[PDB]
Amino acid sequence: PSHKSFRTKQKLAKAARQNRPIPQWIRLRTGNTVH
Amino acid sequence: QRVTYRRRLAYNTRSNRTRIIKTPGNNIRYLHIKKLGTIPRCGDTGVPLQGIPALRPREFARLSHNKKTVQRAYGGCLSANAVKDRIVRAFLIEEQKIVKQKLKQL
Amino acid sequence: PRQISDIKQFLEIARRKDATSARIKKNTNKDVKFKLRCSKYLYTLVVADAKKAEKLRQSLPPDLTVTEVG
Amino acid sequence: SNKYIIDATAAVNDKIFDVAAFEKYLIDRIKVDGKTGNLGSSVVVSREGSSKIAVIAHIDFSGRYLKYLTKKFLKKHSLRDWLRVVSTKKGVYELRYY
RNA sequence: AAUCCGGUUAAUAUUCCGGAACCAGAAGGUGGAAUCAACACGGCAACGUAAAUGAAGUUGGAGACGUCGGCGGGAGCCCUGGGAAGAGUUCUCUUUUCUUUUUAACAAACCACACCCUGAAAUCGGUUUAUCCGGAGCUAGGGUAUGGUGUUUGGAAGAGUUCAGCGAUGCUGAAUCCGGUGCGCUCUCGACGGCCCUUGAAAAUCCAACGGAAGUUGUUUUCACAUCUGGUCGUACUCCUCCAAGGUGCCUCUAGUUGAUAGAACAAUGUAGAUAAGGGAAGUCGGCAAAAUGGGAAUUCCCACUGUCCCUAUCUACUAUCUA
Repeated sequence: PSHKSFRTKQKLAKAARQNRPIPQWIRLRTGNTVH
Repeated sequence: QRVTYRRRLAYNTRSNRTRIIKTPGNNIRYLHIKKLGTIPRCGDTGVPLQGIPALRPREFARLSHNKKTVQRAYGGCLSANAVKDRIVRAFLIEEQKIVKQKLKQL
Repeated sequence: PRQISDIKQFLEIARRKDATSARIKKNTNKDVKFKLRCSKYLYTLVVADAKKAEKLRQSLPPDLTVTEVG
Repeated sequence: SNKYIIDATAAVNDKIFDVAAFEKYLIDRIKVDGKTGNLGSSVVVSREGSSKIAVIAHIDFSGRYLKYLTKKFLKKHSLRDWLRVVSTKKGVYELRYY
């Protein structure tokens, strides 16, 4: 909805930003994983 | 043209009261008008009093004293007839008591 | 907005330190609308006599910022 | 009373229409009360000079009529592409090219 | 308690920009008002006004109250006469065809149901669309208040729109008008009349009254004006409920789509919809479905009707088929 608590805005933003491509240089430092 | 409500308070109710006006830009607009004021009512009889503007409760503070009361005993609280009835009844009761006390003392 | 018909009063309001700017409007009916901007109200004076408008114009204090047709 | 003037300076310069033509056509098409030549005293079409079409009327006479009537001969000669009628002023109508 | 208009974005607006307001609280100041006759005067009255102290204690009002019907008022929309502008149509006819023609919040002055005064009434008067009230004081006359509204402005043309041009998007012209209206639709207000019975929430909040504590320098002032401030959170976008044009179940304007995997062929099949000579329920357990209009008389009979049947035939779309 619209009348959303501010914690929800942080909660929604973090959940969405988890779906983000893992950087190329990240792989170059041995190993980094998903999920 | 079909017009939408300015607010987002869906399910229009008693509070949602609007007026259609034409703007200088040639647009029909909803203007929300607050409910009309209520004139004070007499305590004894209940008829609205005479000489008091019919405005909102919060608004009444802005008025001056003379604009909220009438220059008479119980002015702004009781009607003129109610005041007359109150005065004559009080005097007759007092006289009825004074004769009753006179009868008992003799 | 307040419409003022008393010219002297318009002068006194102008002399008041609250007044910031004044506007002169030339209408098609040859009226001059002296719109004086104050803190709370925009005081307008419509003068029908043309020479009255000019004699009004420099009687305004020089510190006040008068402006041409808006 | 009220006056209507149709400019014709451009027509005279470009020979699109001569003054005698506006004379003849306004006479035989002024449907004053539905009849041509019924102008009488109330309406007087007195064009002055070889550039003007002037009408003095004692009753209402919509300038929209004169535009419609001026469009008559304009279409007949088929110069509507090169010539149209506009309003310079209240009751004043003139002829524009491209 | 209190906000409107115009403009602005690729995407946000009653939030932003421009302009114009409003509310609430806060202090002093300025000016005005009242008093050693202690807290104002006027009017028969309803009540009026720039002000005109009010402790404790005691009350009253607003908030705050069902439903239905008709009438009246206003606004917007719809209808329409002209005026103007442009675009049409036009051999001729057609003063004609189509489209547009704006004023916000807010602030000013003025503009009509309850009550008062004179009055004493039936020969009953006044009066609703709907007979309601009147010695518990009618009609009539003069007032008081409530102003639903309307008038004139301000705001405000400087804005917006539409036409013409001339030259970063600027500049310059004009017009943006006068009506009429109706059981019209939408919304709201006033005045009634019923039905109630179920005689129709609460609180915050604001106001007033009774009450009379206290009190030359002062005291008060709910009067006018200036000055300041207004946090926190929601706001993008998607969709039980809102807005809902005209004309005669159809058509159209505004607006929105042209997407739903496509193409080619049209045999047989199936579905659907039709027409059919002569007969007319002979079909089947049977007038099931169609056409008739279904009808009449006691499930039956009579009459009518028809592809149900003899006996099927033809057409159409889709299906079905093949292709990507």
